Amino acid sequence: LVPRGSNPPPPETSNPNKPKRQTNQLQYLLRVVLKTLWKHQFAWPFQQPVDAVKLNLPDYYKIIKTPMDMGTIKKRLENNYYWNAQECIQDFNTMFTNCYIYNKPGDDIVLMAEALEKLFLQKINELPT
Ligand SMILES: CCN1C(=O)c2cccc3c(S(=O)(=O)NCC4CCN(C(C)=O)CC4)ccc1c23
Repeated sequence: LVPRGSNPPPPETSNPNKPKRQTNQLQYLLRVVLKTLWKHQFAWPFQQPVDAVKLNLPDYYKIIKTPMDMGTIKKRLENNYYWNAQECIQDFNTMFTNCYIYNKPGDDIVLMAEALEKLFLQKINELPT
């Protein structure tokens, strides 16, 4: 009588068909950018996939078609899922914009996302060659 929602499987984090191509920029994204964002005071709501049921967001996956979270990004970096830094940056962008899409501009969670995004853009300015 009250819809409670339901969760998808989490996004894929490995691509076994792809060669292991390590780069300085991807190393930096894992060891500096991701780690720095992870430890920020506002990071915790973004560290794992949204649980629409336990968070009482029963329409979350109706609205958000491409979910993304920092735990998924961390695994993708660890597993060498990304071909380049741009792909990883795109996933951070998807994570922040999903928050802006689902929520209202004045919401606390949006202030948190904006702060993380500003820090992320600062850290991406410091990427290696
Ligand atoms: C980032 C994924 N995400 C959402 O988009 C979202 C919307 C509404 C609540 C919520 C939550 S939540 O844990 O239910 N509420 C987040 C609040 C919890 C209270 N706050 C703090 C700093 O202690 C502000 C952030 C987690 C992750 C979410 C959301």
